[PDB]
Amino acid sequence: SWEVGCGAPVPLVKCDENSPYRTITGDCNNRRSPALGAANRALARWLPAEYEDGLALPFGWTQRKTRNGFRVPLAREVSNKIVGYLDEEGVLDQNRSLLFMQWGQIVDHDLDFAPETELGSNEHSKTQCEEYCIQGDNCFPIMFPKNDPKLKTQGKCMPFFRAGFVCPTPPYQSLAREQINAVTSFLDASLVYGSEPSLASRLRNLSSPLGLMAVNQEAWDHGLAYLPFNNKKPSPCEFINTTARVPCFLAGDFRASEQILLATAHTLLLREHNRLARELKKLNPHWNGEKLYQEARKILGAFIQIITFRDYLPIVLGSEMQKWIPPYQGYNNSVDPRISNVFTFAFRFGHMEVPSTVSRLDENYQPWGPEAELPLHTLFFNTWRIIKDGGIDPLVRGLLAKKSKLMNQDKMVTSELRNKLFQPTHKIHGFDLAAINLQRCRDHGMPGYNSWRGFCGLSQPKTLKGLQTVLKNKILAKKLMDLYKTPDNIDIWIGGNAEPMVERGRVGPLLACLLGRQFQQIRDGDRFWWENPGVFTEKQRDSLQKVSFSRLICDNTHITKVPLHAFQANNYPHDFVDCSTVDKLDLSPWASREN
Ligand code: HEM
Ligand SMILES: *[C@@H]1O[C@H](CO)[C@@H](O[C@@H]2O[C@H](CO)[C@@H](O)[C@H](O)[C@H]2NC(C)=O)[C@H](O)[C@H]1NC(C)=O
Ligand SMILES: *[C@@H]1O[C@H](CO)[C@@H](O)[C@H](O)[C@H]1NC(C)=O
Ligand SMILES: *[C@@H]1O[C@H](CO)[C@@H](O)[C@H](O)[C@H]1NC(C)=O
Ligand SMILES: *[C@@H]1O[C@H](CO)[C@@H](O)[C@H](O)[C@H]1NC(C)=O
Ligand SMILES: [Ca+2]
Ligand SMILES: [Cl-]
Ligand SMILES: [K+]
Ligand SMILES: [Zn+2]
Ligand SMILES: [Zn+2]
Repeated sequence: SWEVGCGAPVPLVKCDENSPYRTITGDCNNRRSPALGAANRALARWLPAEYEDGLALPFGWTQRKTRNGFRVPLAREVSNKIVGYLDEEGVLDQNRSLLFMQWGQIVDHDLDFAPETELGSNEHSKTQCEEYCIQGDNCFPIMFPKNDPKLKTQGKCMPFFRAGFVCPTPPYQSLAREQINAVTSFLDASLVYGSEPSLASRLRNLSSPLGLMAVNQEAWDHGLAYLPFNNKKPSPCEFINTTARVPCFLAGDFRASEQILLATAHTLLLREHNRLARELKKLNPHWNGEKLYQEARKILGAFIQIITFRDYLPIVLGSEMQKWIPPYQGYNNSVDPRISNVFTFAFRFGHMEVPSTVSRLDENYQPWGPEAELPLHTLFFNTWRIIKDGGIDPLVRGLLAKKSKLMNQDKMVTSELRNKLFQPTHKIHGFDLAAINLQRCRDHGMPGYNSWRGFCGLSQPKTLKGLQTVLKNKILAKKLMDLYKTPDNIDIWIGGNAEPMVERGRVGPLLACLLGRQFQQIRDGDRFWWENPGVFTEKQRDSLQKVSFSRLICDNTHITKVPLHAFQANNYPHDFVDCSTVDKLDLSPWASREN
């Protein structure tokens, strides 16, 4: 509320109700309500927003005001007391590859983005936020608690800007502030193609009628394509090494260069689109560039859907997968396809799955040169290590043969993210993702832990002893009670991630319910779901069933040895097979003549 920094460009389109292709914006998916799931609309509210003043001020804004008669603890203080840890020894997930973590961030970026208020460029506002730590309007700074080492080294706060929100509309009657989702709620490879028509065009190769995506013209990975550079200045990717001066990539998603392995996955996905386009041109020489672009985009979309639902969700949801995502029963136009506000916090479980280092491995999956293993923080907004230090293959090998961090109640978020995060506007490896997540929960008017437990039909702990029983952890429950005083005030991000994981899963009960419900809606509410009859032919669906991440790697790198099950922990060579033994995508069912 209070209009400073609101709204988004929602362009009005007339719907082609008979197109066999998704729109870029996600409009026209639901025929009765064409905006359901589209980009640049409010996140859905599963529960009503909870603000300090009932409208827009987050809990923790006014020093006098309590939440249920208790002060809310500082975000940085929750992080210091509970989220940090020293010893990286034995922290690794023994049955999840690093690809497990990385695929999570990919799916998340496809589904939701809540961009920070653009106070504008040229800002004295940025100055009063970063330099003077002054709370007001969109500046909601993360204040350091007493004894914080960052007090001695950085200043009084980390700067923090409130998320974008819907503009008050001409009734202008009093409503709770609603944050915007800038990407399509559909699992539709929007992170490759864009959620905005203008960027979608700019990303395409329109010089040739071959339906390709634009590729870098200054740099090649032993003949394989790189994403184009984003030429917008100043560049955070240039800032982290001004000698090398390699800019950030330009992708369908603003966040693609945030860390080197995300950039890697974006590169693999772009290569696959061009491979699909080239193969379809061979099968159908009469097909034009639009047709080729849309058909490759339509396949890559299904690829993301199949990998997510067949390979990823089962090993996240474990025993709860069947309860929340039973067998598909066809498209239901009454299901809400939109991403909920709470989901964008629930999926941040992945921040406890990121380890402290990244490795480049050689063709024998051995340490690649003398600086093989690098600290994660050196790789935020880092494109020069790809362009000028061996391409993506050595990073992709590390994705296969290295492990995700395991979530640990005593070891939650590696110091690489908790103390050394780099933000694209700022100059320091000095931010705390855990403190930002907690601040952001409050920014977004999140109901509290016991609110969501109830939403999920779970018991709502009210005492120390009750919380100890939910967490199966005496000390964690005590630290939480000392900070929050009531489990009612525990911010959903820490509350959900504190719970011991469900059987065969990587999240606890509350997160299994919130994620499960959302992924059920993402499938059932999507008119272009790959299994919805008439989206693909039956023969095309038989072809699609054989896709794998292992094949993506074989088709789009010079790696010739890969595991069959890329998401579990895999050791070279015992667990790796030659690419020739891995099922391919049979494209003959897309062959199209007139006779
Ligand atoms: C750097 C960051 C990562 C890795 C080194 C990382 C990783 C993940 C994984 C693995 C996720 C899911 C399985 C995931 C989800 C979401 N993230 Fe997170 N992430 C890194 C950095 C960030 C930053 C910075 C943000 C924004 C924080 C803010 O509130 O201001 C962030 C957010 C999210 C998020 C909300 C929507 C989005 O931007 O993705 C997730 C669902 N991540 N990350
Ligand atoms: C757009 O597509 C065209 C045609 O495929 C690309 O052009 C060629 O690029 C390759 C690699 O640079 C060369 O080996 C060919 O000799 C080029 N052919 C022509 C017609 O010039 C072009 O580079 C693509 N553009 C972008 C930005 O990706
Ligand atoms: C790793 O997880 C997968 C889950 O589908 C399972 O098939 C495999 O046997 C597991 N390995 C373990 C638990 O060591
Ligand atoms: C910057 O990149 C160059 C090569 O371009 C390398 O030799 C140097 O170590 C890098 N510097 C930093 C600050 O990482
Ligand atoms: C479709 O959606 C609505 C709301 O989710 C639900 O009441 C109904 O049972 C569903 N119908 C079918 C046919 O699955
Ligand atoms: Ca999407
Ligand atoms: Cl919500
Ligand atoms: K992110
Ligand atoms: Zn090569
Ligand atoms: Zn700064």
